[PDB]
Amino acid sequence: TFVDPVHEFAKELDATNISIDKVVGAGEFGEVCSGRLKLPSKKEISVAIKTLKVGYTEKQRRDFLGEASIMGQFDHPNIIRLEGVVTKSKPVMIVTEYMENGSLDSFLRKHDAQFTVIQLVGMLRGIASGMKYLSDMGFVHRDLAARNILINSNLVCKVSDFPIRWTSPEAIAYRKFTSASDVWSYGIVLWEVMSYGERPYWEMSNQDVIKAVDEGYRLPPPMDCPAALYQLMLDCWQKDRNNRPKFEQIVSILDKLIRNPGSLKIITNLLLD
Repeated sequence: TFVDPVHEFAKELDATNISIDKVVGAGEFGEVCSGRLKLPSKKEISVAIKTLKVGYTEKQRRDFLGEASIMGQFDHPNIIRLEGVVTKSKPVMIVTEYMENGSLDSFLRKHDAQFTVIQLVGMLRGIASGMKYLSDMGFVHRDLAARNILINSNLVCKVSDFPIRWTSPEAIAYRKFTSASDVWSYGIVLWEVMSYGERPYWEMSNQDVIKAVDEGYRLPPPMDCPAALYQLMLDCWQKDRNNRPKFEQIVSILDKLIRNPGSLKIITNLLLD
């Protein structure tokens, strides 16, 4: 079980063991970079590093480290791993799993139509597995989107980041956030992946995204989308949250498609469903 919140769930790292190799850019609370971490066993691994800006407010420190207090509760191959934090020296740091290929949406946009359907299904299965664990822990993510999934050198996708286009109708209507609203979001991620990082609902007015979805309109099948995967999207997007599949069912559906890849050969403006 997830507990709503830092040293209970995060290792305090010795800064001597951290080296910075590359500055990536600015983040919400400070800089973002990558480098190397020397583990207690002397093994050296690549890591993502983010720092808290100099002259931070106490609120900024709390919100920054709050990420680590959440992330550190999870240990799963499809959830970004927290290596630890540095708080006893400044700048304050959060050190996480290095993901060579960055955010999934931007990665797929660079590779439009360049992966096999089985490669894409593997990415999607990883995301679903991570979400099955999060939901098993009672954690509702509320921001599940391809931009919040990171992808490593071997194309393994992992949930990271601990709005309207990704949010279920009931969560928009009255803030009813449940694991079933995360399943809705997963359906949107599924569309994002099969579309190679197209923006869900493009740049439709937010009011129109809300109204169209409420009226029963759904995102159309991506080009060359397997029927099985478009149906899975529609199932994730059921108006009645009780009729959406559970994450365990989504994982099982994708596993069957991986086991029977011939199934993917059956191929399927908003569409009224």
